[PDB]
Amino acid sequence: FETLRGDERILSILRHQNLLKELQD
Repeated sequence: FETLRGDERILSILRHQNLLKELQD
């Protein structure tokens, strides 16, 4: 059972941001 919270979309977007971020801070 998947917990449909909606936040999973943000998770995957942030995961995408993590892939886009190929530079350090």
